[PDB]
Amino acid sequence: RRQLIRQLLERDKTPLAILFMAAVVGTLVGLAAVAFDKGVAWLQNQRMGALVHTADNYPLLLTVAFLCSAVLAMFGYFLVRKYAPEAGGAGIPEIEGALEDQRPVRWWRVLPVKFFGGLGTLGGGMVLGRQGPTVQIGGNIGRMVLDIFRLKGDEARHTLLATGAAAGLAAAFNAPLAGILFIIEEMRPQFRYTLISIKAVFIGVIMSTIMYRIFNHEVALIDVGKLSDAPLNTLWLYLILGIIFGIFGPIFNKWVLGMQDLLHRVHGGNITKWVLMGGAIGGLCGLLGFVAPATSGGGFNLIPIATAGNFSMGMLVFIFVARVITTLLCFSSGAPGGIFAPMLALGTVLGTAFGMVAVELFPQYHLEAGTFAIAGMGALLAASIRAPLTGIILVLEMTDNYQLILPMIITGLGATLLAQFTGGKPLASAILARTLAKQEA
Amino acid sequence: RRRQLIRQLLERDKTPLAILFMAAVVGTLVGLAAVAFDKGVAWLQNQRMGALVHTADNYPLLLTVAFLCSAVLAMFGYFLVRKYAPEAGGAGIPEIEGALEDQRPVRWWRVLPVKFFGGLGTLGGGMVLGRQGPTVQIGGNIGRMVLDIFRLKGDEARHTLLATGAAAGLAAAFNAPLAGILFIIEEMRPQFRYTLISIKAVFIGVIMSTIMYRIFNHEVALIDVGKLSDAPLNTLWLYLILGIIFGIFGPIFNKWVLGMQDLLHRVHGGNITKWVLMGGAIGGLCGLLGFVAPATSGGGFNLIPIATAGNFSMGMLVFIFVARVITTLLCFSSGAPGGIFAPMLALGTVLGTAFGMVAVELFPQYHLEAGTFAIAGMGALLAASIRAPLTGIILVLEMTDNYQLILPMIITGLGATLLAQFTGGKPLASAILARTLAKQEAEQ
Amino acid sequence: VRLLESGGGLVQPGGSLKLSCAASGFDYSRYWMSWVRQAPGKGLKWIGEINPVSSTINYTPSLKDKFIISRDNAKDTLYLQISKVRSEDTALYYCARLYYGYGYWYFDVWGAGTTVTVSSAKTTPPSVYPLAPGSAAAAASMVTLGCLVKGYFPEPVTVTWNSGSLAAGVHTFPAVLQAALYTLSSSVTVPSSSWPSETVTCNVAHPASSTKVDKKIVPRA
Amino acid sequence: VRLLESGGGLVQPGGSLKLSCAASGFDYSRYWMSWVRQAPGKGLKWIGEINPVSSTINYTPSLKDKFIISRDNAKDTLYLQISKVRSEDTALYYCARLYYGYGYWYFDVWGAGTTVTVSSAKTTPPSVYPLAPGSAAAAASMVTLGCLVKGYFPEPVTVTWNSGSLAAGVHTFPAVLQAALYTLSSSVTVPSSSWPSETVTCNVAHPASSTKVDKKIVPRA
Amino acid sequence: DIVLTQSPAIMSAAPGDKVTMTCSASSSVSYIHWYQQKSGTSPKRWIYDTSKLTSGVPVRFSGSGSGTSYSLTINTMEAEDAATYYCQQWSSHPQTFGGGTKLEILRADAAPTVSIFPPSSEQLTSGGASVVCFLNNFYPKDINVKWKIDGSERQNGVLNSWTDQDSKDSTYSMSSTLTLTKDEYERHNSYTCEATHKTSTSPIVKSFNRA
Amino acid sequence: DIVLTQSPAIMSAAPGDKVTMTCSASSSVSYIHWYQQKSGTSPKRWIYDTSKLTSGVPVRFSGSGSGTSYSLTINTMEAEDAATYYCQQWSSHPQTFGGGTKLEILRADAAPTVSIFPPSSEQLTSGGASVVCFLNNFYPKDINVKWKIDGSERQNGVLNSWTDQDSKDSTYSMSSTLTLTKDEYERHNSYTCEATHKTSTSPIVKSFNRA
Ligand SMILES: [Br-]
Ligand SMILES: [Br-]
Repeated sequence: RRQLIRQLLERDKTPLAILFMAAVVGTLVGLAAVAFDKGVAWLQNQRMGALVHTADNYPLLLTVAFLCSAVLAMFGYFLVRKYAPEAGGAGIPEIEGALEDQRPVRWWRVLPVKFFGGLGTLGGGMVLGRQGPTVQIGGNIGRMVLDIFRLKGDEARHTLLATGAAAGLAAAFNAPLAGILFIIEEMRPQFRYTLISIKAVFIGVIMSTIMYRIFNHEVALIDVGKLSDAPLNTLWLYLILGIIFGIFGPIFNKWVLGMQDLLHRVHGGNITKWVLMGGAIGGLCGLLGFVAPATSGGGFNLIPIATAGNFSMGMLVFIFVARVITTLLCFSSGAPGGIFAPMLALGTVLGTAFGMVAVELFPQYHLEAGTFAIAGMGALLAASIRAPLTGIILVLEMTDNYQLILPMIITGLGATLLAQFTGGKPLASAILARTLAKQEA
Repeated sequence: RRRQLIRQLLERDKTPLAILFMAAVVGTLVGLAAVAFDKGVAWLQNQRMGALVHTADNYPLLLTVAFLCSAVLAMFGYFLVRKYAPEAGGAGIPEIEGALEDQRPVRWWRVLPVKFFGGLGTLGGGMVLGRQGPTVQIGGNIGRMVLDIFRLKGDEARHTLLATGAAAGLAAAFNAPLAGILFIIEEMRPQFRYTLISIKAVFIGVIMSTIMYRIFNHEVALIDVGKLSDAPLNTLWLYLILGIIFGIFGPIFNKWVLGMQDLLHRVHGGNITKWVLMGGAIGGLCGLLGFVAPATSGGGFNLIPIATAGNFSMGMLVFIFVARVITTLLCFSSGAPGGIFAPMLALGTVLGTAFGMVAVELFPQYHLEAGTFAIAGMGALLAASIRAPLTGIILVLEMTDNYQLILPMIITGLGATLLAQFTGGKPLASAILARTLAKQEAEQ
Repeated sequence: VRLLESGGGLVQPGGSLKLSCAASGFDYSRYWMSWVRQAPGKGLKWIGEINPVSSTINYTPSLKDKFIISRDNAKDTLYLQISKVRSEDTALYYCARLYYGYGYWYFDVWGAGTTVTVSSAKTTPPSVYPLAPGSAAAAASMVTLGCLVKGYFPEPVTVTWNSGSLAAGVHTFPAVLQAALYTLSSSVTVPSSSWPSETVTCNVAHPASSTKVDKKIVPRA
Repeated sequence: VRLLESGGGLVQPGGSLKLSCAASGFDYSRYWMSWVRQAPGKGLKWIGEINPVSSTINYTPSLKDKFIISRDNAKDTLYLQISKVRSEDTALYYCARLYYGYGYWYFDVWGAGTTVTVSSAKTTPPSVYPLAPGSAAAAASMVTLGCLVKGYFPEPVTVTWNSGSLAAGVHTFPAVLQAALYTLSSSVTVPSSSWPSETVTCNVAHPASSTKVDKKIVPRA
Repeated sequence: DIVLTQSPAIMSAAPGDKVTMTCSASSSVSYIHWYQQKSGTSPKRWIYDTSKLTSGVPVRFSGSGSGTSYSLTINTMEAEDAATYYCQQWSSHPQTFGGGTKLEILRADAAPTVSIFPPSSEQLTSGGASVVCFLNNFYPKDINVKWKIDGSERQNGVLNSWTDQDSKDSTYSMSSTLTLTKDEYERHNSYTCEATHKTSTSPIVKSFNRA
Repeated sequence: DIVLTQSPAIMSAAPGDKVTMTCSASSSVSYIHWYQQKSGTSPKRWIYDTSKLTSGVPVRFSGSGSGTSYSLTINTMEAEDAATYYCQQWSSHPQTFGGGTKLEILRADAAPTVSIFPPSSEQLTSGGASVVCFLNNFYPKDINVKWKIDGSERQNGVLNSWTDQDSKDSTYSMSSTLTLTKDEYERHNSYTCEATHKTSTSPIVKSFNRA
């Protein structure tokens, strides 16, 4: 006990030097994330200046709108296998591990790999997000500096990492809170005390958020406007919606997992049987991105439209499955990109549907479909990646409907609760486990 | 070694159902609890008018009645503490914080009735204390109480049912579920070691109670400041300055709160009656102020909306500041049952609005709106005195709805702690446990 | 918060009338607007409701387009179109603002009213005649005046005095129908020392007829 | 999104005029509104600005209440009151909408703006005279016509041809002031084979004077 | 759709009395509402969610009920409570209102206040000739008017209309109006108006003569 | 009161040319703005924060500068760039605008077309007598008109007004109007109108005789 009293009087005392590094980490991640996103857009840009030019001969398009996506995906998968096997994937399970010391931060590889790689896969137009790409690229930017100034000590190693990571998740979704809340609900080596300095994360987060804000003002990622509130009697309806994501949460896990083995057979491990299967999936996506874009793309741009209700009950269901597939097939393929983003779109959609059914099933409740689209927007995020708090707050962070904060919790709790009593596990951790157990042996 | 890890990984987020089913009972009771406590406390502040209006003819008559009633009540308060639950007197947090480390005891069979009725006095009387902290503690006890009635054993179900009962309180209090959660994991949580607190159980407790609260408080919120303007990039630095200011003042307000409680101990040396008298005395004084400039007395909540609007003149603020800086300590340092959590919000709102006002005329090109900084600094004395930035930052956003000031609110609440660090200062929440945990021993 | 609905009036069977309801004193959006009609003597019957973005609109069990509720949030106005009208449609039409407590919605703030009379008749303005005491007026403490409003169709007429500025001591008897024409009188008792000396005016209004008249009650010269 | 400001006109020294600016196409609140005036020929000069809740209002270095900016968010309208006006106040008055980038505010969206002449002089309709080519008209490929609009006050006049239907080859010189009266001419070149043979009409309008005249350009006898 | 039927269709009780009105639902409802409607006014939200007085409703009023049967009560009703109360539900779409209950106040006697009025000069200028005759503020409502042209009976052309119990003084007022042709009128002189009410044995006459 | 002073007051350059205009501040500014103003229209926000083209501004345009001196540029200016650009700052209250710079489609010389007219018959029927004389489409703008009554000088009563550079052909047009009393006029015959422009050494005369 005497020890305790001593530690108490010594709380929240983190070394200034660290704190001054955090600020550099945060900053760079900033310019980093920005750049990556600017570039990726630029390529998706070119893939029109190509489609419009051949907007006369149809199969000509379909063809160009396949080649360009394939050529890029390949350039992507290639830059991965032959240079940074690790990068391929969301980018989180690694960062998650590095925090436990089981994996390595080969930043002198990962950075350029993941960065340029992604621009391919992403800019091409596959079903992957550019968020996770920044989480990882974040961590590495952290380490990189931790190595350039040699500062040593378990605290400055874990710290400068966790922020570079957190700083990423922030500049990504212009969502500082979630960024922080992430590093302390998920990322954080879950079964032991750690020397991660919250206060250092904060500074990192901020700084990059500013960097992001410097080059992205006036415009947000999701603009669904203020939706109605949710009256006490219609709460239960969101618990139902949870249990639904709760049983489907783990299922979408087996598949993502399984599907990556079954997709391994196709190339057995061959850089070229992979790199080819790559532009192949990729090109397919780029083709879809011009014959029903709601099946392809990051997914962000269809959330606003879905939450509005503009999709018919069917068109949704179609957009669901198509994406349920086009998501795995692109994510399970080990390509560089994140499954973090496209899960949002999946939720918005599955949710909006539940809204739509609810709407006509009880017209007395005077419901607005959208509200459940937001209720469930972060529900596949609290079943697949099982970090309710990071989820819940990431939505509120970028949809601004704090009047749905009670439902969003009551939905996100039902999420995990059934993702628990029905097998299921942190799809983020499961992967490290596989990849950490496939390591030794 | 990588063997173990891999195993633990495949076993994540698996909390026993029974626990999770207790969490829901804890959360519920805290709810009706918090509700009741707040209903009652209002009812007494109510009577204290049906007393003032009746004698609204003879002036000193009022002043007098508006002193006796507050004193009679404060006394009934202090009394119900010293002679029955020495622990209760205070915010209520440092104890809950300790019980989580196993150094203090959860004498709920005492604390509940004591803290509850006690507070009604002190609070209902109209002293400078909040009714939030009073619920945090009352929360924890409600947890334990059930943990003891169903005997379920195990360090997990002990720490869990406690942490929620606690969190469940802080939520039903500020109708703020998020913060309620974020609290139990940035502050309460035994800070220097892994713990078996089941986040997912907290969630269920928090929710349930928030519902209970919402059942009996709908249509109305605690703070309605409306949507303020946003804060343009070039005016960010201004909120860092405002932070540094709370940062140097953060710890100062700590010494005082601390010191003042010793200096105020001399007056009664430890005598239940030299205390119980000094009680109604401070209390009555508050009750008197609550009718000759209410902005110096009371919880402090009801003046935030007004302050944030800008309706107070630059002076009137400064006055409201100091007066409160005092009336707060004098009431909180006095070991009376009530929370220093709430009145710190008001202090912030105020000190912040001022900074706003100065800023406003200092640079009219930034097109500022004083209020924005009033919200910036609303949780700044909360990230310097109690040093829990995240719980603070989110508690505000939880009950003022201005997420367009989330960047500034951080940049302000960071400078808060940052200088509260490079200039001594420590978790005023923790320091007390320490004193109270070091005064326990070293006394033999 | 004012909910003022116009439009009502006289319509011949199988006709169509666009009732309007202008809102003021609150945010039109965020609000579910509805209509409920009260048939003379009978109770209220909910017609329809139209959510904010008008992405939802329901009506009672009534066929195809008997009713067509809509709203132009740009003018904070609620609308109602009744087509192929029939006698069952003659009633008082109110537009309410909808809200809720625990969640089981209620009709929050009901507007004024507007009346729709289905008939063949003709929208007939009214004639207003001043009812001053006789020449043998036993001018006591209080003096009772009043004005007669007769020969108008359909209901209703609104009678106020000195523009409402004189509300104590006022009466307005229910209109009586006779020969496809309505007739009612309005009583207004004032202090004698207050009348001849001042100006007692009775202001009648007949919406349908689209008329307004102010009869100045003058002693029987 | 439109910013339309009315009110301007003619005012005599020492007078007062309430300029109005009606906004549409965006949320009036959340927006800082301001006015800037451009003196004929000269540049722009900022007058004032009034925040949303009108809890702040600043003006340029001007005395007491030369200006009084206000706004009624209930009508999404920005106002401006100028009192004791003098010639220096004669200019085009624009009301802008205010926003910013990094934070150093800019005048976002402007409006056409109203003109304000401050003089002694008396308003006055204009006389319109047809300017047909002389008798020694060397009728070549193109024929230049035009009509003279003189002796009017105050600005402005609008000259079109054949009702605008003839817009290519049109000129309208700036009005010149002289002896408290304005005077301008309008040129319109058309194909010779197109003129005598057809009808070349010049339509002048002077809003202030409340007049409209159509002078038919006919060949000189 | 739910069939709400409010029990007493019409009821009367003397102020300071405890009155209670029922509202049964055909099926099952919850969180009923109540609207108050005084003569001449659109309904007013009184009680809601089965017992939440609205901001302003005197604490005199109280709501209650459950599932199949609900009620609304007034502990010591006041005269200003005269009106028609409507219970309504929306716990099942589509919402539905009750049949309504009309509250009437029982009070003490309060004899008329007649007023005879000679056909306006302007009405006469169009063959019409209406002899209005008011009867203001009396109680009970039972009152008998009777006309006498040149001292003789008359019932042809006579039209009466009572107002509804006043919300404040709880008295009634009724107008009687005899109509005639300018000529039919001009050929007579005495136009009396006789009112018979409980408050007196000898009727109240009030006439005027053209002469 | 930052004294912003835009350098070239007026300037001309042939399209596809690279043009640059300066904007110096008396003191120190940052994040200057630019507004484009074409004849007959209220200003339009062009560039801002010292180089952010506004949604729509051709990428032809570029902003720049720093603290004491800023500039705006057009890589290959087009004809539709003829207008007046106004730099404005608000990095120091109160905001302030520059003197403005007028851009003009520098062209090739154009001989002016001179058309003279006798006073309308209708104006003469009111003592007035205006002898209008146009000068259409010429360049540069420097041009000199001179009147000659019965072959003699005359400057009294003469009023001239130039139009602003045409948006399309980038030429100028200016009218000269000699006004006289119906009598003053009638007592003369020759009314010549002489125009002297760069496009020629010998002026362009254009007269008519009442006779
Ligand atoms: Br992603
Ligand atoms: Br508190």
